Amino acid sequence: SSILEERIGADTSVDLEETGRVLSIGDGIARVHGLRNVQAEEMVEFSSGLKGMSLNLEPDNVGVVVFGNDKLIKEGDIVKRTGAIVDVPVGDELLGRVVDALGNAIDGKGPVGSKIRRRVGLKAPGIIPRISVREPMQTGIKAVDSLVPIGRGQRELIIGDRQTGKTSIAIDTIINQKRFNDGTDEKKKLYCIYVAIGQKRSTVAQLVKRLTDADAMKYTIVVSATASDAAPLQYLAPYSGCSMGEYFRDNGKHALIIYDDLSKQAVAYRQMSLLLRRPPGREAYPGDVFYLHSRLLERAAKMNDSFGGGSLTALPVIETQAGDVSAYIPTNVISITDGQIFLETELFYKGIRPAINVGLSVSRVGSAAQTRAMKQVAGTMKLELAQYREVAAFAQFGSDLDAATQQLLSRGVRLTELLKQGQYSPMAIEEQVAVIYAGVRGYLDKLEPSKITKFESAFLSHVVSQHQSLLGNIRTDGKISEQSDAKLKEIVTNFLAGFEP
Amino acid sequence: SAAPKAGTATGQIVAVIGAVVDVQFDEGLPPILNALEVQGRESRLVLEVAQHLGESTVRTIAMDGTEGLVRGQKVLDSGAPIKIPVGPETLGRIMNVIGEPIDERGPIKTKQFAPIHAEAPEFIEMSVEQEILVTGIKVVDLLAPYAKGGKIGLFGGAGVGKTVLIMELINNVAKAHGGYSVFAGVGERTREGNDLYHEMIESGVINLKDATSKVALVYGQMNEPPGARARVALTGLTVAEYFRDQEGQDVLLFIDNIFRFTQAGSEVSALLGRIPSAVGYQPTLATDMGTMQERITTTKKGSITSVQAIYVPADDLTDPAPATTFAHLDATTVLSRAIAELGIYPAVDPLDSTSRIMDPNIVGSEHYDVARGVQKILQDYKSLQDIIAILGMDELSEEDKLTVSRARKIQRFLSQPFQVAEVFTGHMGKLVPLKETIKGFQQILAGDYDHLPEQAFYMVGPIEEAVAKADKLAEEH
Amino acid sequence: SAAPKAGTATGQIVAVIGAVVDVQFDEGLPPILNALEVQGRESRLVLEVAQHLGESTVRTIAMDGTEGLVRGQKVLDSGAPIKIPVGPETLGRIMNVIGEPIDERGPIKTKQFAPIHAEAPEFIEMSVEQEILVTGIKVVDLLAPYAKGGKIGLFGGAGVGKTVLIMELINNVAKAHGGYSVFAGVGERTREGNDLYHEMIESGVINLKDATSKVALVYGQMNEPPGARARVALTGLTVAEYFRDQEGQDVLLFIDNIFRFTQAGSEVSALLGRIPSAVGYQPTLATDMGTMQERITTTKKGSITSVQAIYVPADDLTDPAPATTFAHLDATTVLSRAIAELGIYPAVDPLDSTSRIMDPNIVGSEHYDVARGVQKILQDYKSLQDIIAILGMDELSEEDKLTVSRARKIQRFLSQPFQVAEVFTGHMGKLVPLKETIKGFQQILAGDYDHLPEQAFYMVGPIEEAVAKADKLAEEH
Ligand SMILES: Nc1ncnc2c1ncn2[C@@H]1O[C@H](COP(=O)(O)OP(=O)(O)OP(=O)(O)O)[C@@H](O)[C@H]1O
Ligand SMILES: Nc1ncnc2c1ncn2[C@@H]1O[C@H](COP(=O)(O)OP(=O)(O)O)[C@@H](O)[C@H]1O
Ligand SMILES: Nc1ncnc2c1ncn2[C@@H]1O[C@H](COP(=O)(O)OP(=O)(O)O)[C@@H](O)[C@H]1O
Ligand SMILES: [Mg+2]
Repeated sequence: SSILEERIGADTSVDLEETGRVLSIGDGIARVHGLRNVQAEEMVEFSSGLKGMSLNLEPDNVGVVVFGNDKLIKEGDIVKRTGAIVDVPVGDELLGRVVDALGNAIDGKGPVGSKIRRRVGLKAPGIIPRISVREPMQTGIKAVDSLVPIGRGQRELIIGDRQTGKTSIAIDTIINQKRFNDGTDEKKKLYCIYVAIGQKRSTVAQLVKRLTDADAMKYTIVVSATASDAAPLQYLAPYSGCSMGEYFRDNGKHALIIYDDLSKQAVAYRQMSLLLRRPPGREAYPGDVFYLHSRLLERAAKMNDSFGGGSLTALPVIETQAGDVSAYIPTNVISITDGQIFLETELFYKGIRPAINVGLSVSRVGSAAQTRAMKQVAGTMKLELAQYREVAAFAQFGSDLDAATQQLLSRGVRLTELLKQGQYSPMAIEEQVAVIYAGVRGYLDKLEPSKITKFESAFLSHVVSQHQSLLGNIRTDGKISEQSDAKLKEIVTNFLAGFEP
Repeated sequence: SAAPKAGTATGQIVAVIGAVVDVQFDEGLPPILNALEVQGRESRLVLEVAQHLGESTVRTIAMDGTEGLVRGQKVLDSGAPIKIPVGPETLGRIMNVIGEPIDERGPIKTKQFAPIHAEAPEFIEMSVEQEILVTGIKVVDLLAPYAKGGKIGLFGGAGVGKTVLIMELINNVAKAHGGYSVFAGVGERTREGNDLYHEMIESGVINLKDATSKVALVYGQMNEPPGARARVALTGLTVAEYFRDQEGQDVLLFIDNIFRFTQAGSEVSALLGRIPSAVGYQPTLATDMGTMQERITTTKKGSITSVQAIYVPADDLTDPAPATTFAHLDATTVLSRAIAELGIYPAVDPLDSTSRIMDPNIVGSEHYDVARGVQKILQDYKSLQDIIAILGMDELSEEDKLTVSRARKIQRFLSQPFQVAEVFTGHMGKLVPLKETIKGFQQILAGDYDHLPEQAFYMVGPIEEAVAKADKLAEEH
Repeated sequence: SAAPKAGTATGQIVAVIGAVVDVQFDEGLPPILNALEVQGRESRLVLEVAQHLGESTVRTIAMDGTEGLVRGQKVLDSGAPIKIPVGPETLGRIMNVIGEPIDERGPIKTKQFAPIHAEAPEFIEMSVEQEILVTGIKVVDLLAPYAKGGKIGLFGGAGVGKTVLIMELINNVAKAHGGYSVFAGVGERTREGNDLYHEMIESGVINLKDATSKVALVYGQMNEPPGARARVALTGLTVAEYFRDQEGQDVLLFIDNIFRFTQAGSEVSALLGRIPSAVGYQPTLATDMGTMQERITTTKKGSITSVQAIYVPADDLTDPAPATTFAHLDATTVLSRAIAELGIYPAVDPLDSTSRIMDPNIVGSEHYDVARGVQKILQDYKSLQDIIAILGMDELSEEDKLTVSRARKIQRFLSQPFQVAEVFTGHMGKLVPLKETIKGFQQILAGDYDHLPEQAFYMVGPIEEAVAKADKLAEEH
């Protein structure tokens, strides 16, 4: 795209073949005239130096979705061609930054002139490039990892009602990558692409800064489609961060992408189309509400050595309305993603945080993610609670029944105080192996709970204070040792009487 | 500057249909968002441009009655959004949805006027600094806390909270607070708007004599078309802004219903040539509650301790109206109609009243723990109250029967009647900034103090009163 | 033969709008259903004609990304529906929604290719002969039986059964069965599609070396537009067909969701110029689930022991999607989410899992009686579990308290975990083709054997294990 010498552009617009003069416009859907050679998606140029992508090529107009509020775009604005389907910037450069949602930086840290772009319209690889999700990804959220193990190269949907923890979790899952982003094993690393869709730009600055406090921002890329941004930005954003990680999922490296509020993009998608006059379907959602959240997730895939060995794990965040997880959009999104961590506001305050509803959630990918560690411990944990939903909701009125049945219920209450992860700090996998493991191997149990949290906090200090070996056995063998079991046993048993006279 | 081209910025009204007046300019097409001027008038008829329909014709959203409009009437193109007089020279005064003085005390002599459509604070304008701000109101203060530059929001249908709590907060706040104050009443009653004026006179806040007025009154309500209820909340916002920015102060801002910015769309969308959506709404509600609410925020130049209110159509939180808004309120309070029955006032409910400033670092480890424990006991409480025992308490399991004393008393301790409800029974307007919240409430959950004859501790919060009421209503022999 | 007239069968794209590309031919208007060829391309872009709009212009439903399409691009008229290479020379291989090799092992050298749009078996093609076929799966086999040339269909929302049971049946079936096998994954995950490939390698089924492949892999999923998910299930069907007809064999056919043939309409109807319907859908869902499903049937030339899966949008059976489909499945299994909680797996429910081959002549008088009696006791069970006693069992009426032992144990006996769930707890993948179903289950309902400590018989079906578990978990002294 170019112009001439003789003032401000001189020669360009003169031909409706490569340009076009706006016919109508309102609510950012410039029905541009001309633009004959426009392609079905080549983002175009308005007179007010503004981006928009030709979305409806038609017999006597192109119907363009305008990027950003209206004001300047006005009936007659010359429109220029940028022959290139919806593409955005990418590369290692964007590391340690925060940009809008189309590429360019926002955090006043200057330019990030990239030299390797990446279209967003890319098709998901396939049966062949992908292999098997092995080499998990440690969140650091005990309750998550041990219970609901995330694998690399997969989509783990984290659903939760308003104020339930959907972002703390994603902020701890990303924070955990700390140690590795400067450690030894380069393959045992992780780059993150935190996307924000809808959110007030100050909630996003709460995160950029917060992450920056733990230096996390140093090994992460964050992008925003915050309220101000016209619905399209809130629409193109996920498809932008997807292309961010794909650098890594196509270059050996790996990534953890958090799509913050696909549902908020749900609210923000139906807009762009309705205004395009594309016949609405269910609750406004444009018919292709599936192809909207399928087409995307389907890009976070596991990569085979023959294709790269890289990956891209993607946890799409979803708004639970009062508890219903089966609403149109949630169905749409849970009918694709493998593994959905449910976060229940309904529980939260009870102390039951993260608050994950076993039964209406799964890891799906199977035991593959949970390393030999969890397959040695966590193997019982989640399904222990599955049917337990009954006895936990039954014991409250039990009497002349199976006397000793009390055991299966006792393994719940006690365990609960340990399964409730919650703090601005992740517990490394070998630490998860320390505390939670002790539980599955009924040792703490019988003791009157409550003080259990004192354990899950102190036990750690106790470890690094006089038990730095045990964890290392995990870094040697990679499982709980017959020897180490004996030792940890000799440490937790002491805690029974650690508060017992 | 507001000046057109060397060609007519005059358009002849081609079609009036209710709150929508299509206009057609031949030598000066006026931009989306531009405030327009109806000639031939007997008053002030500004039609805000909205779309650029083609055939050299805009499409404006009328700011007041379209009555008597005529197909051919000249419409004047100003050259800028509806711009109100922003400054100190508008405090104490009352402004309508265009900057016209509505309190009747004449011209608003001002140095300039800010456009009501301005680019919001960017991302590097923001400020993480979340400094606390006490309201001295049980749930509303302790439970779901507030904060400087924060965002309040109350959720109840028709009459349960909102206006009342906005006056309440006005008491516990508006009266004593450095900097200024603003109140943009959107949609809601003109009655309250008048009293509020007079109450603001009787109490000094608004002084017609000296020049000791800290508040500003921007109004745009019910007896008006939607194009005015749409922007009124904007002006009362274009107001809080200039006080923070160009006059670096920590303003506040009371919006009697901010979602009235949405009913306006529910009344102008489809009639603008749009395809409906959620319940009918608009393919915009999102960016709307967005674009605007992304204005009443702090910055590296000043803070806006704003306060808003959001209605609950058909008593349905399931409406994309109170909902979509949630993601903006730095404090929640969904008041239950099912609660009003129980008397519990304010009707702030024990689950749907979140926050983004409730960590043990700012609100407290002890306090946040008892809060968690209050709601914890409250949850299994919500179940037990019906499930298992089936309505009638007693039964068995003193563990939850404990809940029937604890949680119950808790609901009471949190049912702070306060000053604003003085007109129903002149009751003890309980409040007090924390102070003796320690010991008292803590006792209940643990079991300390809890046991006094249930309802004997209903219309009062501070535990001290339990024994101080036991005398009022006793029982024994 | 695919050859046009002595005039241009080339059309210049006049309008692209998402998954719809209107084309305009001047000297050769190409029929509804014809597979078209986009020129100017950098790949394969077949647009299937759909309507004949007039003004010498068709209207095609695009088979893949419409990205970069241009108003003027030449579209090539082939002269026949999207026709895939049908034959033995496509078993073991993996085909996409057009006949393009997607497993990457190159060209599919074939003698010919069948059209994906063919006249279904007529009425005098049909065959009443309903010969049994055992799956060795409690409910799924005993309760609601299957049959040769039958039709399976599972009903659950997102993750409760379907894919899992399709792999399960693949185990108990796909591995050992004469004739061939097909798997058309529609809509669903690409992950499962890959593993399934590899699992089909690890177990021989798909052998890349010799030529000992009995299955064929036709895929068209999620990362694709609707026009492909629409026909993929068709190709995986155009596949099972030629194996039965022109190669008289008793094929099977696994469709990972066949109603994905409908979501395709929910995504292309209205955008084709149609007036919406049930939830939005299409004035076609009927004939759709019709016309297609009326293909995977037997005949006087061969049988197709097909297997499908149908999703449950919004967890609503009340959706005309799982529903309209019911009338096609020769076996039902509506898996309950409310069941998943209870663990009961597969989640096949005790009421909504019918059949058209459950008469005492084929399934059994004894067995069908206990089935009836299982559900009988189960019905008043569904009521008693809540009605009368109110949640808590015990109470009175040992008649129904009997139900609390019988029906309960019954639910367990039917909760066969099986092999496919090996990834959650590596549990005893119970199965076995009937064999010792006699005595065991019969005992329960009559009262024989029934009494062992309730949940002591939960994660296992065969009664023998009750005492064989009593040792695992005992109780007495
Ligand atoms: N680990 C934790 N344990 C207990 N409470 C937590 C924990 N992490 C966060 N919280 C607090 O609980 C709330 C949950 O996080 P967050 O606010 O991001 O939730 P959300 O579900 O993403 O919703 P939204 O961001 O829209 O409010 C916040 O106030 C948060 O700071
Ligand atoms: N502080 C209060 N205490 C008790 N009841 C109240 C209080 N405020 C309002 N109410 C009840 O709510 C009714 C109207 O609700 P109100 O809060 O005044 O509506 P809104 O504030 O939305 O305009 C009252 O007339 C009264 O029954
Ligand atoms: N055989 C089974 N036994 C127990 N639970 C199962 C079984 N199959 C699936 N599930 C449960 O269902 C969840 C997902 O459902 P699944 O059947 O795999 O979905 P679909 O088959 O529709 O793709 C699992 O992750 C698990 O909790
Ligand atoms: Mg959040």
